[PDB]
Amino acid sequence: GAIIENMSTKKLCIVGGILLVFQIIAFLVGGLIAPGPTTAVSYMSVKCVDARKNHHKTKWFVPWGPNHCDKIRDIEEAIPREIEANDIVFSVHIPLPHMEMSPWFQFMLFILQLDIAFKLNNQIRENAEVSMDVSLAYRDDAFAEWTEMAHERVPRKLKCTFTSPKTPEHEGRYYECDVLPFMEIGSVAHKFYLLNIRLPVNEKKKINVGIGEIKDIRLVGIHQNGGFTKVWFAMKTFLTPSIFIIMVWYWRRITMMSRPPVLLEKVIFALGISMTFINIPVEWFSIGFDWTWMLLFGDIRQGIFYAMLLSFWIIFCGEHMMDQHERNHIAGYWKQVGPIAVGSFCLFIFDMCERGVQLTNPFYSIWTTDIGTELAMAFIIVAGICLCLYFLFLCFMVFQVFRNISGKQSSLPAMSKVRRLHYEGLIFRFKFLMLITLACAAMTVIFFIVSQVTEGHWKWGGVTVQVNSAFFTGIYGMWNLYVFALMFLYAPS
Amino acid sequence: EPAVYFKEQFLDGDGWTSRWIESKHKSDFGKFVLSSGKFYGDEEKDKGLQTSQDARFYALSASFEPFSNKGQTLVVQFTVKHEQNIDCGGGYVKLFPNSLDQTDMHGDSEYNIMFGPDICGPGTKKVHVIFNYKGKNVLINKDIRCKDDEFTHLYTLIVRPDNTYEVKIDNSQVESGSLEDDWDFLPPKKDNPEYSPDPSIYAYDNFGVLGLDLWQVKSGTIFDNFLITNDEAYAEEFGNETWGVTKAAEKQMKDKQDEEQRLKEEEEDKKRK
Amino acid sequence: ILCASIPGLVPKQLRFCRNYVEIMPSVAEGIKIGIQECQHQFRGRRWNCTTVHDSLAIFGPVLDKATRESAFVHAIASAGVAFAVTRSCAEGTAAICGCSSRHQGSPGKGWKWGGCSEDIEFGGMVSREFADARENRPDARSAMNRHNNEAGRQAIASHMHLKCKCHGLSGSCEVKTCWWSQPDFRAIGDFLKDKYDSASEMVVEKHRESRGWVETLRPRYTYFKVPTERDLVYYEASPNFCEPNPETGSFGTRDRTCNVSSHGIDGCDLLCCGRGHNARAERRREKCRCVFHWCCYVSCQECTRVYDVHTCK
Ligand SMILES: *[C@@H]1O[C@H](CO)[C@@H](O[C@@H]2O[C@H](CO)[C@@H](O[C@@H]3O[C@H](CO)[C@@H](O)[C@H](O[C@H]4O[C@H](CO)[C@@H](O)[C@H](O)[C@@H]4O[C@H]4O[C@H](CO)[C@@H](O)[C@H](O)[C@@H]4O[C@H]4O[C@H](CO)[C@@H](O)[C@H](O[C@H]5O[C@H](CO)[C@@H](O)[C@H](O)[C@H]5O)[C@@H]4O)[C@@H]3O)[C@H](O)[C@H]2NC(C)=O)[C@H](O)[C@H]1NC(C)=O
Repeated sequence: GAIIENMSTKKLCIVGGILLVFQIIAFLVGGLIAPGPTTAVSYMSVKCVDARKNHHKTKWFVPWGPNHCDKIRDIEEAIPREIEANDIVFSVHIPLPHMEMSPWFQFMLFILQLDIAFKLNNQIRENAEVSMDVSLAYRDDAFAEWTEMAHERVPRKLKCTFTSPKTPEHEGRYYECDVLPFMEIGSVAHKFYLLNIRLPVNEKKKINVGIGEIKDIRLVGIHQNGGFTKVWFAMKTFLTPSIFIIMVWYWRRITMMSRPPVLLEKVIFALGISMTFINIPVEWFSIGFDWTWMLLFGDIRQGIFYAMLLSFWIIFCGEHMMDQHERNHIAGYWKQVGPIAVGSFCLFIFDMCERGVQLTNPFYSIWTTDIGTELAMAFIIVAGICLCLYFLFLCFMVFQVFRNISGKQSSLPAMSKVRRLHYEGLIFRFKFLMLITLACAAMTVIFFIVSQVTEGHWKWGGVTVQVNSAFFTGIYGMWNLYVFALMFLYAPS
Repeated sequence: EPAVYFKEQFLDGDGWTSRWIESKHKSDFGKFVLSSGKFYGDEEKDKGLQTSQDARFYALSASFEPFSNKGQTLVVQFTVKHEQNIDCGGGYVKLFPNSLDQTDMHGDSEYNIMFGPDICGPGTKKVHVIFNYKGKNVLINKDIRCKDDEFTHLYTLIVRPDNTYEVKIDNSQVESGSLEDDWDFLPPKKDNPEYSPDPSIYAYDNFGVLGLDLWQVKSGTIFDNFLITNDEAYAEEFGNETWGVTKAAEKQMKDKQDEEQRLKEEEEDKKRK
Repeated sequence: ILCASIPGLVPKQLRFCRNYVEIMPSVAEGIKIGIQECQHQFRGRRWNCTTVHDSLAIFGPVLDKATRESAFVHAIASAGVAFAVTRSCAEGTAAICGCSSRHQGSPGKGWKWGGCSEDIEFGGMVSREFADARENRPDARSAMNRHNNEAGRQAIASHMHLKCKCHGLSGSCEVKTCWWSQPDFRAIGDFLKDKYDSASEMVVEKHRESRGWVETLRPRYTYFKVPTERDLVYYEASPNFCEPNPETGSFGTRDRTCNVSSHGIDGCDLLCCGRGHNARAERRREKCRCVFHWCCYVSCQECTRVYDVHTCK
């Protein structure tokens, strides 16, 4: 049987100890060294005023520094200057003053929120939509001209409600508008970004008519924190050689046999390839080049591991049915692998329709229109149904195989010595993996729920320990060590 | 000749039960009652349509013979007594075509025309009028003040094919003017290239329903003595015969009730101390 | 101009002005927005944050008294300074506030390594280092001033809503990001108005650790309870606002107007301090029947409408 069937309890114990030491180190690295996953800076947009010269000639408005725009503090100041819509531009400068953005901030999110003011004569219409004429540009040094990156209409729906009674006693109070998503970029590659938002209005077309009275536009810039990416890459540059060593060792130990590998060994190796796909730090090329597709590639690279591991569990449970099958061909697993394959492909199509489309329009988001919303929700629902169906199949398989194990165990003394060792080792080998996998899955879910409710920090003694970053690094270390132990312990003798 | 498009005085006492259809759009609608009120001039000629529940939406309507005012003068008349002296509540009428399913109507139903005093809050006390036109609901430019007290008062509206109108209250004119000069139907003349006149402003294709759908906080007010016709003189003489006959009797009777109240209050103040 | 025209600053405030010179316009904006809210919240209550152009005391002697009105003024001014400084940091006009470090090679908790988290503290920091500086002298007035100022700052600190956005595997919430969102300053106005209606009176006490006297305030714990850093406090009874009296700093209601018809927002029969509740009716001229864009200068037609002037004696 496999090497775990031959390993004495002492050597298995020392292996477990080494694995746990590496586990705790992988938790600490994110806990103490890493600076936490994401920043969230909040900019107030500065209401520049167009000089009316720009009929067709295009120029960019800057909130501060040299050549700052003609500026308005309170939007009411437009009225006695006789300033009108189509002339007020909500300009935003992305790195706050005396700062820079560096490619280590592997992405940018931006989401809007509007300070719409209630007024009895200008309430929001029931299905109002904002039609921003957004344009964005980048620059690389504090004196070069801005060069355009994007210029696109960005319609959005106003989900806004008013909590105070609709009485003239409460005019001027803001609506509680939700955070409408705005833009995502898969890689920062330039030092400064300038962003202009305009709200042109036309009564006949009803573009931006009846959206209420907007006092200010608030824009929140989210990015992966600069030190966390360096910690992540320092971890990946350690895991890559280790997994390559384990892969070459496993491949040699598989090929160097009289018999060809069984299906379990093939799927173990495939899981290894999928994970060494994740470990290879090809993200470390993104700090030099301007590759916008990095986020989509990362998402597909992670999905290929999930859809491989979920299939590995089923293949493992199937390959331990003790009797009446003993077949090795993959085609017998259609009923079980089909659900996860279909779910994975469907969720991949959804992720394409959002993230890959965003490559041509950074402001796109599928949740804007009802057709897109319904299609994306159909894909997500099909994925969820496939996942639940798969999980039911997995629970049924585990129940059936424990049925087989109990039945066979009621007859172990009867057959020969070597066959008795074979079957008892099969029982132990299966139980070991299921206990380890239950421990890892339960621990991952527990630390995931903790990362959802925690503040993001924990004060211990004189130091602060990151919880969110420790979670990411710890779970990544957990499943990497899980794959390592799986490869080592389940190779042939 | 005076065409009686609609008319009612509840002289039968029970004709309301057949002529009016209440809306069942919402289950919590207030229910009207027929009564002459706490003070009146006539026992039966003043027994009108009364609101009875506080803080309710109301929706009552009655159908009438279909007609069109194209090439004809339009007249509407009704009388109201504000028994409770509302601090907020509607006191207006709506007219509808025959397409209105009276079982389902509500405040958002599409009417042809709106007319009546509107009293909600002491800050605004102006008579409310709204005419539908080519998908637009348009309201008056100039203002007309409504009456204050609980006494029974008469209201009347008049529209002419010459695109002119006039408002009659208590059988007396209160306002007159031209439709396109007092409503924002058409774009302003200034020569603006989009401008072109439309004589069809004063008329609608058809009418078949008179409706009373409204909100009130204080109930108690009563509505009576309705008329829809083409003849201004018929409306004037009907208003005289239906309101001038009661004016003096109701005045005297509520005056004597107020005097009785003053006697009772002053003698209670004398006895209490 | 810096730290020269402004007359009333105490030496800590001069040093703060000389160091954080760029912040001072934002502090003036915060004072202005706070005073606007204190005018709005009391536009009926017999006293409506009336300003006087004397420039030595822009409200007159009345707010020097340790009364609930001065309590509200101090609380809303502190909240306004905090809000305006936070907004100005958000606009990016202020280069001083928060983290301002350009580059960090080794782990150094700067921008390029740790991001920025210290920004959200700046409004409270500047408001407390500015407003509380003049209230160091240990009088009962100053103790009340400090408590009310902290109450104003905690009002802003309490109403910051937490909002979250998430991203990850395929847009799922495995990576979640959250930030604090500023509250609308009208909401803080209503909240401080509610606190003003529920302000607690509490009495003065005197003692010192050394040979001398130092003052502190003692709550009226017989019925009510005052939570620290949350509720406004005062120790001087508010004067009657009916008659004009420059000695106490109160201006009469001889020119004020109210909802005379059938009621009064705080009692028209009371706040008018007399009889005669109507003075004129005016044909006000105003824009009407407008197209109403979302912003400004609708350039619409105009008309005149009659309004009743219930100015009362
Ligand atoms: C001075 O003194 C006092 C107190 O000190 C204050 O005066 C009032 O105080 C009270 C207390 O809050 C308030 O008045 C009323 O409060 C009640 C609370 O429930 C409400 O009943 C009432 O609500 C009306 O107005 C609100 C405005 O938000 C509406 O939401 C509500 O639906 C009520 O409006 C209906 O009723 C009005 C009168 O009946 C109609 O004029 C109005 O159009 C609306 O009617 C609808 O329904 C009918 C039939 O169902 C339809 O025909 C209507 O359609 C028409 O209008 C629509 C829309 O324009 C068009 O689409 C359509 O074409 C038309 O046909 C409607 O669909 C009050 O809130 C209030 O505070 C004060 N009253 C006021 C200001 O009027 C005062 O505040 C104090 N202070 C001061 C003055 O400063």
